[PDB]
Amino acid sequence: EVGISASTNIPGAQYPQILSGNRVLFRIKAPDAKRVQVDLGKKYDMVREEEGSWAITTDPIVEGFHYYSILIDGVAVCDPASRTFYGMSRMASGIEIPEEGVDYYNLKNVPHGQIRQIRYFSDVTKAWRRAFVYTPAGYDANTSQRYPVLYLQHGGGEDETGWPNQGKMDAIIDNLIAEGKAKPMIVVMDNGYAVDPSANSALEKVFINEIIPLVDKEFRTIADRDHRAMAGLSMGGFQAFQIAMTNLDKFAYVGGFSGGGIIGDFSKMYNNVWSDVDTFNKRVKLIYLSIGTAEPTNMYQTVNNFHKEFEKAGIKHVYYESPGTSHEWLTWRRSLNQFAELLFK
Amino acid sequence: EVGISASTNIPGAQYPQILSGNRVLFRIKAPDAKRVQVDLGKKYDMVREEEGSWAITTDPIVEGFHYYSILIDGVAVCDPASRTFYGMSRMASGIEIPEEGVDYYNLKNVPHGQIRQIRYFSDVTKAWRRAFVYTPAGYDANTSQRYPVLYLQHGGGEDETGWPNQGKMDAIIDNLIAEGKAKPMIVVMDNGYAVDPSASFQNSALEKVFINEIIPLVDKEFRTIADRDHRAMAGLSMGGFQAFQIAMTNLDKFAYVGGFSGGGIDFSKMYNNVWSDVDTFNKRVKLIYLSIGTAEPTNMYQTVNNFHKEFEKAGIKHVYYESPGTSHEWLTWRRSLNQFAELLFK
Ligand SMILES: COC(=O)/C=C/c1ccc(O)c(OC)c1
Ligand SMILES: COC(=O)/C=C/c1ccc(O)c(OC)c1
Ligand SMILES: [Cl-]
Repeated sequence: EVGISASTNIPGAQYPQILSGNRVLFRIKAPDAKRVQVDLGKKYDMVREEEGSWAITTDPIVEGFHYYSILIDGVAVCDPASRTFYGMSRMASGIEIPEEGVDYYNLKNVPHGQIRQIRYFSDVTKAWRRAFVYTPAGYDANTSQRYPVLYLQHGGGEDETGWPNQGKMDAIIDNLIAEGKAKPMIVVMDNGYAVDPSANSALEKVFINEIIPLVDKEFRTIADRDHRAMAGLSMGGFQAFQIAMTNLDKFAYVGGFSGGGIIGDFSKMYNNVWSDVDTFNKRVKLIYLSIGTAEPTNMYQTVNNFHKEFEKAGIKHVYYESPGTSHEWLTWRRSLNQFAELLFK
Repeated sequence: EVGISASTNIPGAQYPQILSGNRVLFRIKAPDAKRVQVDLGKKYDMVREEEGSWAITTDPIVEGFHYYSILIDGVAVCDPASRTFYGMSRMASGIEIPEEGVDYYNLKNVPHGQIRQIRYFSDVTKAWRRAFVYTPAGYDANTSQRYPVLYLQHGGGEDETGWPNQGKMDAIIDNLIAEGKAKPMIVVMDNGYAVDPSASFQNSALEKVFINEIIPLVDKEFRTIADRDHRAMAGLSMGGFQAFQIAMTNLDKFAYVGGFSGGGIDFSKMYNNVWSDVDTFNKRVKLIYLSIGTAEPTNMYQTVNNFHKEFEKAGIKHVYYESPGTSHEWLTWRRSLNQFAELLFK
C-alpha cells in the first residue's frame, strides 16, 4: 500500500515510492491525457484514479540505478517528480532502487573529498570545455602531499556529469579511502565527445595535449605512468584503451567497464603495443575489463571477445562479470569500486 | 529562415532555434499527442506537421534566461531538446536568448577560479547537505593570502545549483576579478530550505544552519578573513528575504547585505529593532543593496520598491537598482550580482 519515496524524487514529491518486493508505485496528475505510461524495464499503462491522476504499480524492479521515462500519448518525457540525469543523449529521469545491505556508494560520516569544476578552452575542439576533478579528503590541508590520478570516462549519450551523479563516484572513492582499501587519488572526469572542426584522434589529442597537462599544472599530482590510470564505461572504455594503449608511456593502468577494444591479427592492435606479450605484461600494472551478466548480447559479446583474445594471447588482466546487472550504472559503480582498489599498488 | 540553435540545447539538437527578432522556433516529435503547447512567457499551441512533429514560432522573447515547459495534453514536462535546471520546484527546461553586445557572464580568456562541491551533515536538519564554493583564480597559488566571503542564495523553487548554472556565477566573478572591478573573494552557495526532521520567508532552522554550521565550516575549511567587514550575504527572491533576515539578526557577522528581487515588508521595529537608531545603523552597515526588474509582476515589483521607499523615509542608506526591461528572471539576478560584487569589501 505505502512504500518509501525513492531517493531520486524531487524534494517534496511523495511518489514514486518503492514498495515491498521492489515494485514501484508511480503517480502523475494528467487529467486531459489520452494515455499515460511509465517505461521502467518494460512499458506499463497507468490507470485513471481520482482528481485527474493516473497511477500504476510495476512488477519488481532490479536493484540499482535506472533511466526511465513517462510516456504521455506515447511521447517520452521526464517525470516531473524525479531528478534528471544526462543520459540516452538527453535529460532523462532516473530512479534508484536500493540494494539490501549494500552501502559502498552511499554517503557516510567519513572524511570527504571535493569535486571541483575546472573550465578550459580547447584548441582542438575550439570550444569551452569542463572537467570535474575530485580531490581526496585532506587535499587543501596536506600541501606537501602529491597524488596519483585516475581519468574516468562516461558512456555514449552521457557527459562529464555522469560519474559525479549517476556514478555516485565521490561516495565510492571517499568510502574506499576511509576504509584503507584504496590509496588517496585525484579523479578527473571529462567529456568523451570531441570534434576537431579543423579536420577518435580528436579526443586523444584533447587528453594528451590539454587535459593531462591541465590537471598536472593545476593540482599536486605525481605526473608519471606508475601514478596515472585511465578507465571508462561503454564508449569511454573503448576510449580508455585507445588512448592508453597508444600512449603507454603515460599510463600503467587501464580499465574498460562494459566497453573496450573492437576486434584479423589481434596481436597487432594499437600499433603493435602487445605484439610481444611478455614485454607488454612487464610494462602494464593493470588491465581491467568488466561486463554485466544481463547485458544485451551485442554489448556482452564485444567485451567478452576482447577478454577472450587477452586470454588466448596470455595478456594478464582482471576480468569481472557483474552478476544480475545489465548495461546500467550499478554495473559501473561495482566496476569502479573494484578497479579503484587495485590502482597504484 | 536561418536560425541559431540556442546554447541551452542538448548537443546535436537543432531546435529550439532563435530567429531574427528573437522569435523562437520550437519543434517536438509527438505523433500521437492530442495537444502540444510551449509555455514561454505565455502558452503557445504548437501545430502538428504531416509526419508527427509539432512546431510553433513564438513572438519575440526578451533577452536573457527563461524557464519554459512543453505541455503534452496539458501536462507540463521537460523539452527533450533542452538542458534542465532546478527551478519552479522541479527539473525544468531553460532557454538562453543572447543579449547584443553584452559578455560579462560569458567565458573569457582570463584567470579562472573554481567552483567545488562540499558535503556536510547538518545536525539541525539531520540530513546531508552540500554547498558549492567558488574560490578565486590564485587560491592555490597564494597560500599566504586569505579572502572575504559572499554567501549567495537562490530563489524559491530553486536549489544550490542555481547560481552556478542559471546564474553563470563563475564567469561573472572571474571576469570582475580579472578586470580589477571586484576584490578576489570566495562565494558560498547553499540551499535555502531547512526542513524540520519531524516534518511529513522566515525560518529559524535555516538561520541555525547558516550561523552554527555553514559559516564555521567555511571559515575552517577555506582561507577566509573571518569578520563582518569581509562577510556578505545576498540572495534572489526568497533568498533575498533570507539574506536580510539572517544578516539583520546577526549583524555582528555581516556588514554587506543584498536582496535581488527580494527583501520587503511596523517597519521601524523590523528584525528586533535593528534600525531603531538610523544614524548608528548606517554606521554599522557598509552596504545595503536592493534590486528589481522593471517588468516584474506588480506584487513583486511593488514589494521591493516599497522596501526601498521605507529606507528613504527612515534615512537608511542603500543602493537601489532597477534592471531595465527584465522581469522576475535570471538576467535580473546576473546583473544584480555583477553590480553587488563590484561594491563588496570596499
Ligand atoms: C553529485 O553532484 C556533484 O557532484 C556536483 C559537482 C559540481 C561541482 C561544481 C559545480 O560547479 C557543479 O555545477 C553544477 C557541480
Ligand atoms: C519580491 O516580492 C516577492 O517575491 C513576492 C511578494 C509577494 C507579495 C504579495 C503576496 O501576496 C505574495 O504572495 C502571493 C508575495
Ligand atoms: Cl521566491
